[PDB]
Amino acid sequence: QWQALPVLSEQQSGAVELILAYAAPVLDKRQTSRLLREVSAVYPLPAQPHLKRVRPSRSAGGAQSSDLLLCLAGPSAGPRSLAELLPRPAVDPRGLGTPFLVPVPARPPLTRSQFEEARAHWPTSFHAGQLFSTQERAAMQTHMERAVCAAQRAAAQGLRAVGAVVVDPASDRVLATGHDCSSVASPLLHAVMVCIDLVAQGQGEDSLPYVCTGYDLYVTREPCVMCAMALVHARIQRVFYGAPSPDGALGTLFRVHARPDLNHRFQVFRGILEDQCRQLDPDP
Amino acid sequence: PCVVSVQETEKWMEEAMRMAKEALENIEVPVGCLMVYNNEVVGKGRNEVNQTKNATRHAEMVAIDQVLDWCHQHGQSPSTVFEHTVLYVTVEPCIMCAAALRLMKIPLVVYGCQNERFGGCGSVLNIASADLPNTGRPFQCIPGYRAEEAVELLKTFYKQEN
Ligand SMILES: [Zn+2]
Ligand SMILES: [Zn+2]
Repeated sequence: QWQALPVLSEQQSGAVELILAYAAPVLDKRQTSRLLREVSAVYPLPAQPHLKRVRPSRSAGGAQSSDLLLCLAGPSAGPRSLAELLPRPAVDPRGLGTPFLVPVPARPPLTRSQFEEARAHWPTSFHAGQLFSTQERAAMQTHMERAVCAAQRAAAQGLRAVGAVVVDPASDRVLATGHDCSSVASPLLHAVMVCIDLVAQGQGEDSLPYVCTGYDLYVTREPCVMCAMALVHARIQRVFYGAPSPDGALGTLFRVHARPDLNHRFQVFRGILEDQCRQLDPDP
Repeated sequence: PCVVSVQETEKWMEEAMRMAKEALENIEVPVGCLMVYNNEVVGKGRNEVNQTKNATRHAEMVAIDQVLDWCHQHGQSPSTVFEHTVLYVTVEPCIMCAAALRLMKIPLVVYGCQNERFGGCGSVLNIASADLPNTGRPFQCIPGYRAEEAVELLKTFYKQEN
């Protein structure tokens, strides 16, 4: 049992902002698909593809009813009749009730809790409220289990118990497995740094220095500032980690993956196999 | 044994500027750096990212690896060497290298111009002196040394790159 939580910039982490729109009740349910087609032809809502246009509602006895999202409200969100909003003969409004104002999510939700707030106002798309599919969650669990095994080998040898795996998501092929190898003689061999060197040494003659372009990293606990920024320089595409680290730079103390003033950004999800990972060592 | 190296600051930074000019000639981010321990250069490096095809091979990372080789080759513990070593680098260390120097417990960095794209001693983040109790020790900085020459090298590089 585990759950992947996006790690977003503080800007993207807050409540979704709302805009005003006009909806109308569908009084004749058998007109729904005709009205949906005619109304959305007139008002495609290009800037808001996340919004479902039909809002179902269930009464205290299980009777299904619907409201239809007509259009965004203008600069003067006054009461409006069907005759004012819907041009004819482009729309035959028969079957609709009187329009009413409703706040709707301005932007798609990204976190599961943003999807909860958003859903309360008007149905929204989202990537069920699942972030990753069953097939996906199973793949992610496999790679992290490999990272955990690497961290456990490290611990058995007396090395810092941190493990990491680099995956090419095109082929779901593992390109590097590594654990912390730091020693008195070589103190900077954190799991992530070992893995970046391994990916580098397997690349061909016509490679750019952005060793991690397009790849996923799974690491048992959240990277330190050195490893995190190394992933920015190497241009990792997504990082999955299990448990945070006290000085971590992908969620805890910094969010170097989600900055506007750095020339590379990437997605970070925390919590994958967290109960296993939480007992391993933090980074550094 | 720290301020004893600072006596030759001009000499060390001149060599660092020389190396930074080489890096520019070789289409690398023009950063040169030297690490000095007891008035002796125990390691040096230029940014070698394009040559090595490896984004982590910043000048400071190259310099650190050379000092660690020196420690290994002469039976010195890195702790006693790095804790009394001064880094001279033409450019404010980036977020990654700042963190690496904290973990090595380098006490002191002398540098030239700001690093506005990636700097970790103030420009983007202040990794150098941030309260990071599990990430080595903060270090102190002497910024601005020959900064005008150093930043002209950066400007030349970023005009030539795609
Ligand atoms: Zn690290
Ligand atoms: Zn650097």
